[PDB]
Amino acid sequence: MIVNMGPQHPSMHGVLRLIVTLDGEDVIDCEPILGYLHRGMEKIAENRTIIQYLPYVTRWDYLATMFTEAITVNAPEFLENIQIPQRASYIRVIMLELSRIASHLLWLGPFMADLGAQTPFFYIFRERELIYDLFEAATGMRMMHNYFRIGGVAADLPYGWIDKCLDFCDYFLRGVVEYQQLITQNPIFLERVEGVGFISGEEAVNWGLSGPMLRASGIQWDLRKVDPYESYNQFDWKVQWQKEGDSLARYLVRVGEMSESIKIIQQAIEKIPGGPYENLEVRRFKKEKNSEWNDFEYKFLGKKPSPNFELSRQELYVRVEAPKGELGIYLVGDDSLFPWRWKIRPPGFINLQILPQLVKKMKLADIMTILGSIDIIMGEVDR
Amino acid sequence: TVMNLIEFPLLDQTSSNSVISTTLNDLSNWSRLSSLWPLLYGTSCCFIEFASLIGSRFDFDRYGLVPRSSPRQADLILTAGTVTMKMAPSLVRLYEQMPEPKYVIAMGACTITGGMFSTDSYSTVRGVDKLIPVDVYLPGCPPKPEAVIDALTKLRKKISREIVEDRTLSQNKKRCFTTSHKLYVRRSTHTGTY
Amino acid sequence: GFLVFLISSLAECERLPFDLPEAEEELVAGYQTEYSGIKYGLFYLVSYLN
Amino acid sequence: YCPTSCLSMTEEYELSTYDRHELNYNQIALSRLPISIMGDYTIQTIRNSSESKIN
Amino acid sequence: MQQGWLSNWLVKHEVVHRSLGFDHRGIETLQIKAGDWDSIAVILYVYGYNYLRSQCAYDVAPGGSLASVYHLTRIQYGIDNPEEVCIKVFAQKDNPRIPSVFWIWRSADFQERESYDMVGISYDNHPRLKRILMPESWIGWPLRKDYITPNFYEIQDAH
Amino acid sequence: PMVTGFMSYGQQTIRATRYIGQSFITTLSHTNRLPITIHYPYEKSITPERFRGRI
Amino acid sequence: KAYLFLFISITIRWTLPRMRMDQLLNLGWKFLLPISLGNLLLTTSFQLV
Amino acid sequence: YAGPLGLLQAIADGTKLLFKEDILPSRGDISLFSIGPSIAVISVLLSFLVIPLGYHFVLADLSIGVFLWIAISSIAPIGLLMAGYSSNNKYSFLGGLRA
Amino acid sequence: GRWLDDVEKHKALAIYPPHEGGYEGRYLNRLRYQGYYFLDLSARGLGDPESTLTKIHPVCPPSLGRQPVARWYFPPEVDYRLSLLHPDAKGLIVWVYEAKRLQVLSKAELQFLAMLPDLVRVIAECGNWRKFIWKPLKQISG
Amino acid sequence: LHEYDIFWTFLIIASLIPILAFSISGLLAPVSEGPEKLSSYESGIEPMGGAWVQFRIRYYMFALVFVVFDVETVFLYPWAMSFDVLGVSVFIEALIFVLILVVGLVYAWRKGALEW
Amino acid sequence: QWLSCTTRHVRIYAAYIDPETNAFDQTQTDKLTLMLDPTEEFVWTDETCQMVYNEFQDLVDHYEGAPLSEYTLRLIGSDLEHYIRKLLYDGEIKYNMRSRVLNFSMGKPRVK
Repeated sequence: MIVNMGPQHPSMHGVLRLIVTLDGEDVIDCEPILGYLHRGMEKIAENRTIIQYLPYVTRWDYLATMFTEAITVNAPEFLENIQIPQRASYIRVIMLELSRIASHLLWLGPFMADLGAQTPFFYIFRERELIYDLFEAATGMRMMHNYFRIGGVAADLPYGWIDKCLDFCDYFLRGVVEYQQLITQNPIFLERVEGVGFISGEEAVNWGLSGPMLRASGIQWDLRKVDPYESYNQFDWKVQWQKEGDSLARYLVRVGEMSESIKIIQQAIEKIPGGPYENLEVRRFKKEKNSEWNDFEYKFLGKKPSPNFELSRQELYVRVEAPKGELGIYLVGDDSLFPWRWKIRPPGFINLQILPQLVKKMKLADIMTILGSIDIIMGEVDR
Repeated sequence: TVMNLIEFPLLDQTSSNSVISTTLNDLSNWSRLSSLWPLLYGTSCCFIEFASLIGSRFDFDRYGLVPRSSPRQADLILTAGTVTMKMAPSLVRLYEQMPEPKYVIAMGACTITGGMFSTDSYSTVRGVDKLIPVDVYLPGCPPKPEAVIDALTKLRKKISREIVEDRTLSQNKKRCFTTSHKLYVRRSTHTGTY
Repeated sequence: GFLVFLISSLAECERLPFDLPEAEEELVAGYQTEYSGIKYGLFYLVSYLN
Repeated sequence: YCPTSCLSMTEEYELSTYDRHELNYNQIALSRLPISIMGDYTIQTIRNSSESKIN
Repeated sequence: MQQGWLSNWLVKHEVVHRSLGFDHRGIETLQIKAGDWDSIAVILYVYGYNYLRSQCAYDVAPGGSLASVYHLTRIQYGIDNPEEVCIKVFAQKDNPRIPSVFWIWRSADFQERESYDMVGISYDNHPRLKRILMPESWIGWPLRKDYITPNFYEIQDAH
Repeated sequence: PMVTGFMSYGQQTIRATRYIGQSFITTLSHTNRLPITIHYPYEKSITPERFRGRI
Repeated sequence: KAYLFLFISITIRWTLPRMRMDQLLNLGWKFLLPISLGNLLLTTSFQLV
Repeated sequence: YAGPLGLLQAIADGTKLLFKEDILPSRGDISLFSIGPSIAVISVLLSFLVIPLGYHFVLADLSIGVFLWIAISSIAPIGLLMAGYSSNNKYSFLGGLRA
Repeated sequence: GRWLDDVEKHKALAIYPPHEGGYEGRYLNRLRYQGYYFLDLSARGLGDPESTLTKIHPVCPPSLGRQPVARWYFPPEVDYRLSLLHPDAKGLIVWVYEAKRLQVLSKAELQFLAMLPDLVRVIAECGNWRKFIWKPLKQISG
Repeated sequence: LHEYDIFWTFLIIASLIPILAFSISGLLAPVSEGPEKLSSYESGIEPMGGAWVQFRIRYYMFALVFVVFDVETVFLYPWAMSFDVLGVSVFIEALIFVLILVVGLVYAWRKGALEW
Repeated sequence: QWLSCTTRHVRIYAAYIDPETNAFDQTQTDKLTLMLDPTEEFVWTDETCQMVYNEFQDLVDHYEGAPLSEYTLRLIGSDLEHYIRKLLYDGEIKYNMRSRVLNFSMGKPRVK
């Protein structure tokens, strides 16, 4: 009467065991089994220094690929106030608003391959190819690993990086509307996705949800405003939301947000104090002696980086929101270099709490559509 | 004064086969290696780039790599992503439930040793070969998206290194032992209800 | 009549039996999971022949 | 953070590992004058999107 | 160390909380009675409280008792730094059971569930109180800095 | 009734066709497009001057 | 001529999300049956001559 | 890589599938397992009879030709149900029942 | 035996196949029926190859982060494999796959691995033109 | 309608084809796989047990209406063949015939039979 | 059900399977059978496995008082994975020696 939907899990985000009753074709009750990917970072996080712990974050974080280092650098640099310049802050803003894209693609593409869009799977990978070159040439191998040191960042991104957005920077803009005209076309696209897994706003805030999946009910709880994160807020933007919260609302809110990414990028590349990197490159040779360059502004590193630094009792929380969902790393402010206790608060662990309450009296196909639209991944969940 | 010496080759390995009965299995194994199909599996920090192996950056489907999402059908599985203690007691079922010409390999340096999960943690398993016999170990976390194709090319020769008499080294015996228990049963814990 | 014949021919020869390169044939596969060797070969055949 | 340019980078990958215990990388043969993509006679690599020109 | 806005509104009802002082990050901290974790939960939402935060475990010292932590905030259209309220309730290895807020607001269906195995303190007001992170096969309570971390072949020096 | 059905049965089909044929002639330039994807394994990608391989 | 339809089906394979068997039965029964009867009802009088 | 192009790739996959150690799961056996795909393959193989190819190249006049084709097209579901039920577990029972 | 035309006599050669290997395994199949038995090496990794083919050389195991000096003093792989070989065996067919304080396995090291055939039937490996060719590496050596 | 000898030869040949393929596979095959082999796939849980998975309530109505509406065709075929041969009376007769089942289908449509 | 620690060369099956096929994969799980390394990583002569068979009672009867949970299965497999290591570290048993990949879970031989 009950069968598991397979630990092999013929889905996007890895391994998920779903034990569910089956009355021939329709289901009555389903249950998830989690815990199969225990990265156990909460253990090692005490028996390590900072720099040896730096590449650890983009390991259980390879879909987001960047939304783990924001808070992982907040604790070392933003807590003890090792003053981060506003230019390096704008560089980090470029990073974060490109990771918004890194998430939008790696959801919508697979979301297209879950909803019923059979062809565009390779299309979005062909679009994403350029972000690979960017992440490679910026700091690291493929996921740009080790782009956040403590006193700033690893190294200012090279010259062929910042001023060279233009190709994808105006390509994807005209490319967005492709998906918007394709989704409203062939209502078989739309018929199966409309009117499934609907959720309200009061339960969206009562269940602890977050992200565009929650913003899609007129909640607009977008945490890209509530925090003076590295004094980023000089830029302008446009809140992305909807007023339903269901799967189609999820698609709408996650297709209407990436248009702001390149907008913020355009704000930065010309609004960064250094602007492009070749600009600051050709400017630090005529005024090598002294200027606002290399001062509290225009400096990648403030003080020496090293695995030696003591801490006081200061247990600070940040609810840094990713387009998948919120994230937080609370930690008992300890007097020792490495602290007593570590903690993570991922969106995946705060998303599936409604999962068994989502698929109610539905069919297997309905479960497939809801689980493809919910924008969920493992890695973040287990930690 | 050698420790743990290797067993002696029992057979003299002295035989000669006819070409009209050998080239058959030769080309058969040539097809068996030149028509391999992947089996879908991917979990963690050494997997994601496998997807890029289907697009315009890397295309291993150019060689007929038909990705099958079923154990009993396919023969090539990539243990991508770092494996932990769990999800393994059901992983090996896959290797147990596919035809014999498997010749499985590894992928991800965190699967040959458990690299970035090897200081102190009661979850990660030290390598994969302590769970399943595979042939090639692939480095990289993430694994180099080109090194996997090169290792596939490497393994592509081992099958071509097979003969007609080699189609007997997959037959099994049974060391089935007759030993009972005396303990108390435990009812099912994974109760599927909300 | 040709329109009806053409649209019916799709589902009559199992097109599509699975909607997506990732989505299965509605459970994990189209009743050909355990069918490993010449069995799945014959099913591939019969599909193409329909 | 190394004193005199000791730890460096390269880029190849033909690790035909038939056993884990065959990975002792000592001083100089690590050099090996690696693949040298431009130094090969069967390679003509055009630059990708973010490395080629605009349009 | 003094009272809070919640106490400022609640003292008129003659049921006072545990008045603890400021936090370390730059905010305040409070405390509620362990066995009376339901009164605070039913009064806070009446005041308007419907979002939790910092669902973490704790320990008193290496070789110490257990505890639990609950920060709280709200969601509103026009909001300016919602009040930072924190609770840190201590409990002993003996009779380690504190009420849960699962039945008042449904934001912690799985939040407390990880602590049902993580540290050696379970909680009622939560069905399905079983292991998730650690395999069901295992029985022990890890992550205690005084807990005997399994000295098996796979942790200590194996040469 | 049926007169509303006798009026809308052509409308449903005409919407279906206006979408299907439109997507068909749009993806026409895709099925016979003029892009060239990744070449053979002898055509590896270009590598700029910041990565990490064999130390 | 049959190759043309092979190619048409190949193209259609990447243009529509094939329906679920909650819509497939509806389409096969309440959509194709009436018109596939009406075309015969028409061709009767059409071939009446 | 299967020669110049995949002109040999197809028969290569065929020959590979040829051996592939047919498994014959426990629940359900040769009583219906091998009997399943035989009906499937014959239902479409026999249909090749009345199909013509050119001017005087029909294999049989068979005045009931297209009728025979329609009749043989509605025998496959029997074989599909048999195969999907030749095993015991799900993902094949309902997986074949749906089709 | 087209390989037999250039293995028994020369005992020193290098395989220049296309860079796919899908045409060379048939050659290795034939050389199991004379007394030649396979030893694939993938030479990359070892130091001066002399002590890897004649001497007891300490192969330092992949370390586990800790444990200063710990090397299991591994043995060579020529005389022991002879001891396991029957007295009915023509030669030790060996493949230096990666012929393309370490010691660079340069062409001098291949000459010094071309003497153990004379004083193990070794064949170097290096991909080349689409046609599977073979060439005496000793003349290429230096 | 002259010689179905080709039909009979094709029948016997195409019926020997599947058993021939099965036997050819069996000859050059491995006598191996003494593993568990008692569980099918896409169920890495090593599960077992269960029944009463039918949902026949819905599909049974479809099967019934199809079985009833099928008999129309094998009666239409002798009529569809004999239109011009005979006069136009068979036209009216078959119109009455088909219209009866059109009314039947209309009824099955109105009252809920063809459902989700 | 049949939730056993099926690790390489350690498969303590919690269900009766000592036919060619168990005919249910469990045979109602009333015997707790075990098969030793089907991949032939080690070649077995009866006398060598006789000590393992004798100490099987030491592991199933001498130190078992906990219910049928995989906790006990790890309690068995732990010493099972080191009895073989001891039996090899004194040279009484050796490796596969066949035409497989010939992998070395414990590394290559040594010189004592």
